[PDB]
Amino acid sequence: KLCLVCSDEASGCHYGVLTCGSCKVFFKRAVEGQHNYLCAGRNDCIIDKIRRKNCPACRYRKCLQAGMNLEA
Amino acid sequence: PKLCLVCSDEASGCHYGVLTCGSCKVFFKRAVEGQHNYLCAGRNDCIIDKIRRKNCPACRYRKCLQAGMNLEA
DNA sequence: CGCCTCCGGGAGAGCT
DNA sequence: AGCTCTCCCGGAGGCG
Ligand SMILES: [Zn+2]
Ligand SMILES: [Zn+2]
Ligand SMILES: [Zn+2]
Ligand SMILES: [Zn+2]
Repeated sequence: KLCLVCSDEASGCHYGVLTCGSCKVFFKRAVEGQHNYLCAGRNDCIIDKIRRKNCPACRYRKCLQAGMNLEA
Repeated sequence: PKLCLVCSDEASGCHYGVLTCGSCKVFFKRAVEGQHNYLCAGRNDCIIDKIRRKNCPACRYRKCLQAGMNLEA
């Protein structure tokens, strides 16, 4: 019942991966159109409920790493 | 207490443009997509309510259409 | 028919 | 503005 991107409470399988609603819509938005997203740390930011908003680059990386994809 | 505009049963929200109950939503989608041709056994003016709605899909469909229901809404 | 679960996705409200 | 994230409602696939 835990999101594989941020460990918040998961709402189901979204875009192929067990995720929360937050990460589901974050990903849909990130994966379409152009976004810079630059990490301010060392591309290993902590992405949990409290901090996931801080680094969209690291959050997006984790989405991809977990296997999220539009085709699913 | 929100009432389906087609059959007066308890509405479940705004479906296809119109405040309807779940059964009317489901019925409407099926009616439009099976291109169903229904025939009224009366005078094209049946009472459509929770029990009677089953009797006359012709009149139920007509009412759905007259209320503004549309799949693209 | 009337209902169910599951998931995509728009609206919009509220941040920053 | 851009972004976040929950309220609704859509289809698909299924069941009694
Ligand atoms: Zn998450
Ligand atoms: Zn980062
Ligand atoms: Zn109804
Ligand atoms: Zn009739």
